[PDB]
Amino acid sequence: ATFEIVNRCSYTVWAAASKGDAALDAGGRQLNSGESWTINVEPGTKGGKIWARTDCYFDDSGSGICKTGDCGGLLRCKRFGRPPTTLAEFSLNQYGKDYIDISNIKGFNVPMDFSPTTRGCRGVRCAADIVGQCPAKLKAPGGGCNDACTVFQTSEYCCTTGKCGPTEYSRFFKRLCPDAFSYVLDKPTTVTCPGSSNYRVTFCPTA
Repeated sequence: ATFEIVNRCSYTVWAAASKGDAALDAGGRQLNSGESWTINVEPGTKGGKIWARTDCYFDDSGSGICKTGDCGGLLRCKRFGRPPTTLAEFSLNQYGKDYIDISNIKGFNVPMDFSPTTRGCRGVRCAADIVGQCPAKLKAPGGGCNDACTVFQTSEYCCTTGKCGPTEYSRFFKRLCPDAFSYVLDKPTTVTCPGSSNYRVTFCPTA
């Protein structure tokens, strides 16, 4: 499957793409404002994620640090990133269908649109000013708005027992972005697409 990753933000982002135990394609790249990066993701990939990292510094060997979404200090991510990270999530060719969603379960750093470039389904977006409206306790100094599980590490926010409910914090993400997962047991906002669809992930789709 092909994914075109577009940075429409006025600032540079370092895109990342991983399935948790391996990079997807190159795994990461710098995207200046307006740049597009096309990646190929193997059919049948389960649990893939794409996210943006902000305020990165990398040396000649691709080692460094980002203020949001750092994946063990690598430019080319092999693992998932440190919250806060708005996430584009996908599982491809699962019994003839692709499943896509946007998640705020690991917080929010950059607004995003995740849409198919092929026919058969709709896209999802979370483009509200979550960082600007972020509750004081969830604000991340490096930038972004953390989820409550990252901040407080309780069974209720992390849904550790598999029984949790919405919270004051999850309702904040849900009010601003109804089409994104706000907590582990949220009513699914997953979109089913035809198997082998192609997609575009756009950072800052409105601004």
